Amino acid sequence: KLPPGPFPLPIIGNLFQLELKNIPKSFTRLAQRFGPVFTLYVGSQRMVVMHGYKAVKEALLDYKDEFSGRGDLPAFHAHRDRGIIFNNGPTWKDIRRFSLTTLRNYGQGNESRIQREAHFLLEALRKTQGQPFDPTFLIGCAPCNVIADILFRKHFDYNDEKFLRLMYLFNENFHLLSTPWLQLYNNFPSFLHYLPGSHRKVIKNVAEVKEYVSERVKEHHQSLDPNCPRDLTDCLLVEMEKEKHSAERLYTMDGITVTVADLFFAGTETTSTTLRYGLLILMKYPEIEEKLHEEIDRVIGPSRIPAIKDRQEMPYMDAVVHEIQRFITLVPSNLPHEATRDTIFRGYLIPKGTVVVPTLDSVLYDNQEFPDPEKFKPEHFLNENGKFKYSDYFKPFSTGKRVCAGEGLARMELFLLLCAILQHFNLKPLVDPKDIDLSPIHIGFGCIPPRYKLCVIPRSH
Ligand code: HEM
Repeated sequence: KLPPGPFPLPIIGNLFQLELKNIPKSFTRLAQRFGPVFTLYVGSQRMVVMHGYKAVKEALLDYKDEFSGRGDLPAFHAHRDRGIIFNNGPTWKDIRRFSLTTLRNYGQGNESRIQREAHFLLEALRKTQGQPFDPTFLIGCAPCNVIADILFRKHFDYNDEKFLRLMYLFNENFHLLSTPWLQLYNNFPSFLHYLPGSHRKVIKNVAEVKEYVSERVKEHHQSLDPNCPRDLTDCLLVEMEKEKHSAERLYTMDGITVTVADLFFAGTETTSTTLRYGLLILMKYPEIEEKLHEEIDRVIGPSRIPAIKDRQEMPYMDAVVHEIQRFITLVPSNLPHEATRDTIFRGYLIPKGTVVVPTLDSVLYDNQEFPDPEKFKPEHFLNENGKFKYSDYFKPFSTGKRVCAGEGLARMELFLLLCAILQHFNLKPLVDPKDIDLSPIHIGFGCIPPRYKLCVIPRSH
């Protein structure tokens, strides 16, 4: 039979068992009642939820081909079954694989690219002149430009209009997709798609991001030189000129825009948010910032640009960089998976096409691995001798068949960037540390941090 679960109602299914402002909290609640694997009908879509590390691991790692489907996500129909993030189609495996190699090869690697970005990041910060600013569209430019170098060999000035416009759309999409109305819509799309509302803005934003990618792509083709891949959208293009004679093609001008649109969005927004969350966290705990400042100076000093080698001798920072990703559970319910095959899991039948949800928050806040998981504590990642302590539970990028395609870059960005920033600036907040409320203001697709301002105070002059 199916995993156990509350008894669904006609039409709405299990919707009264779900707080829409906070699906993950409902999941945790249902997990107290029914254990680590359970069934939910939301609207008429059947859903199995895995909660806790044993169940989440097994699902992601033991059943790595039965659960490598991508659950549907209506707001993103313009990407469905193409690109990487949202194809559940035939076409995902190789587009993904190829995309992975290409990033590795552009990884003049990832450390220079990031390091060179840092120079413009630090400049923009200098330019705020210790006045109050909203960092959301200052610090975001940096992962935006890095992904944009790989993708288009393009580099944007920190206030070129289309630049700001792109980031803005990424940011609105991640925000909106974390709101109640978008959770309902994503599960009741036919009932709700032609009513007014928030879903339309997301759809219009998705389309707009595609148009801008689309053009960059037509432009790349119209001056393509197969001896010279200038970037990643080149390498995909080349891969399409190869197989033009074949009856089975898996590359489409539309497919390539999706692929790139995907990498652009994902490569910009999760990293931006995490950094922006970090700055708010470090500002709540001035003593943690302080320990950080003295460690940078000791190991790197006020001048020399940070570099990945510096990590293995910076155990506090490495602990902090991880604890920020653990504490915030940025994509708390993972992205949805679905069953490719009628599957048996702990003796339960999971019917093909069942959406499968390997919960990440429930792993990152394991009471056992991370005593006081609700509290931000770098020692969650320090052994009793002050050294870095790794955890099998550090899973904010998921794992297995659909693991983030960007994990390496992401992790490199968080450490070098958070290193740069702190090397040159003191963070300072416009309210007491005592008063910063770290709670996300929406929870769905993502965990979204409160809007805030800060000042950055130079350390070198
Ligand atoms: C802190 C930053 C990031 C976090 C927390 C994050 C997290 C995730 C998560 C949870 C998933 C879905 C996992 C699954 O389905 O099993 C994912 C998928 C993905 N990520 Fe990220 N990601 C981040 C940064 C990036 C970056 C920088 C890129 C681009 C270089 C990227 C590209 C993707 C893509 C294309 C997928 C789709 C996976 C697939 O279906 O094949 N992500 N990421």
